[PDB]
Amino acid sequence: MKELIYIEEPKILFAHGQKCTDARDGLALFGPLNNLYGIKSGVIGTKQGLKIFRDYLDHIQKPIYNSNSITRPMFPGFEAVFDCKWESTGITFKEVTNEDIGKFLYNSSTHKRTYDLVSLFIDKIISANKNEDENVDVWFVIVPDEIYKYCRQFHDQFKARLLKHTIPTQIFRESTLAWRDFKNAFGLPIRDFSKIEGHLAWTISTAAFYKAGGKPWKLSDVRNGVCYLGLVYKKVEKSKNPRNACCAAQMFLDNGDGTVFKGEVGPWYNPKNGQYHLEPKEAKALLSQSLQSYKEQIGEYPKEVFIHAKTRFNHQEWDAFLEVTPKETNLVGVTISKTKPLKLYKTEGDYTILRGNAYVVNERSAFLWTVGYVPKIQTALSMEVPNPLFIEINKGEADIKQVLKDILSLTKLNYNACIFADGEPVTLRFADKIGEILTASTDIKTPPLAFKYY
RNA sequence: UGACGGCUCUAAUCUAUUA
DNA sequence: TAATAGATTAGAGCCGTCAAT
Repeated sequence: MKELIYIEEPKILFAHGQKCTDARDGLALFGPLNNLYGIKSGVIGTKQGLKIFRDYLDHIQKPIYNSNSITRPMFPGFEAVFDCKWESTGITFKEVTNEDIGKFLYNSSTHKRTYDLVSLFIDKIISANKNEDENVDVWFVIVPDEIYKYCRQFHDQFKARLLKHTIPTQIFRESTLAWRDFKNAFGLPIRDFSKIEGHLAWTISTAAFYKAGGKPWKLSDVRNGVCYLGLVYKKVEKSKNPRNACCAAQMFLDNGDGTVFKGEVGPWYNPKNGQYHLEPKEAKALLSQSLQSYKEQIGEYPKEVFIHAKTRFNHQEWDAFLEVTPKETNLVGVTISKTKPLKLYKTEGDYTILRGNAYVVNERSAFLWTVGYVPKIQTALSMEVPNPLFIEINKGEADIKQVLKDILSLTKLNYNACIFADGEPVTLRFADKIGEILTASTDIKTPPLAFKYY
């Protein structure tokens, strides 16, 4: 019989310094940190798509209710939550006819049709950006449920191509905004959101508010002078080789004041297939870039660098890392994995193990429960029994207690969603996202480096 | 491309041995 | 220059998310 420890739930700081635990309740109670005066929407799509976006924008001005107000809080309305304006008066329609889509979708090759479709969309968007006097804050691409159905490659190539211009954008489908009318031939909706309409409104509003330059919440208590790196490896499929290792990183310092979260990127390439390791030159380049990007914004080098990863580091890349690291900087390499098939069971009956319990195997290895039961919403984050994260300190010296605490803290800032907390640290998740986007088109110089473009 | 969770399925690499 | 094999990694496609069957 072994023992479990408990890690206290982290706090996210809302407006006028009001700590809370749930992002939705903190927003519905206090509001986002900074105020946008309003959101100007540029909608590109068919006429039906324009009508769908219009009626959804008119719908989410009014309050939206979930089936149970405890498991999922109800949505008060966009202006109430965010003290902004995101309404149908600011729509700047750029029509795309259906015949133009048909001229491209009905070819043979999948690469050609996807390329032509992305070309039409991005060319219209770029023409609107360059030579129109409007100031569109976020572009909204309403794609019918006939484009993304047979284009898989649409989204990643889209975002990769629009990178040189830095235009925030957001993709929607009419099934997402008009699930009610997009039933099947049987007469039953395929995407039933009747009991979770408020949750969908929360997610959409949060994503759109962040893509327009608003910061909804931030970490409450994280010590200063410590930086975090999330390194992920992807496969460059369109290269000559079947696989080619691509390292993309997401950096997370706290700030001089608060909530800096950028992503130290510019993909580092390892040509040897299957070897998810960084050559000494690329390792030195990555660490130097991250250190400089911390330094010129803060002023002094970080006192602790926590290089998270889903892979174990070997010796060569590690000594490469310490080659470019200053003496005063503590450097730690943590490995987070979901491989271990451990599954605890609450013997008392219906519900699962409370989220936040750990199992310290030793000094340099522990299990953590990021997914579990949450008393505040009176329901677990998963349906089946949750899986733990095997957090093992691959390299360096660090307190496993503090490592688990920080890994549980970094699971809160998933700005792309409005959920209680993420099941993985957000550095790894966002590094994965921007690495997936940056490898779609292999010709980019100095990518934008800000998450609203990915 | 609303966002996650959980699933299965498909691969490749390293360490070893047996040529 | 081929086989099994533990351990370590990635990529891909899919269903559920209420209450009650």
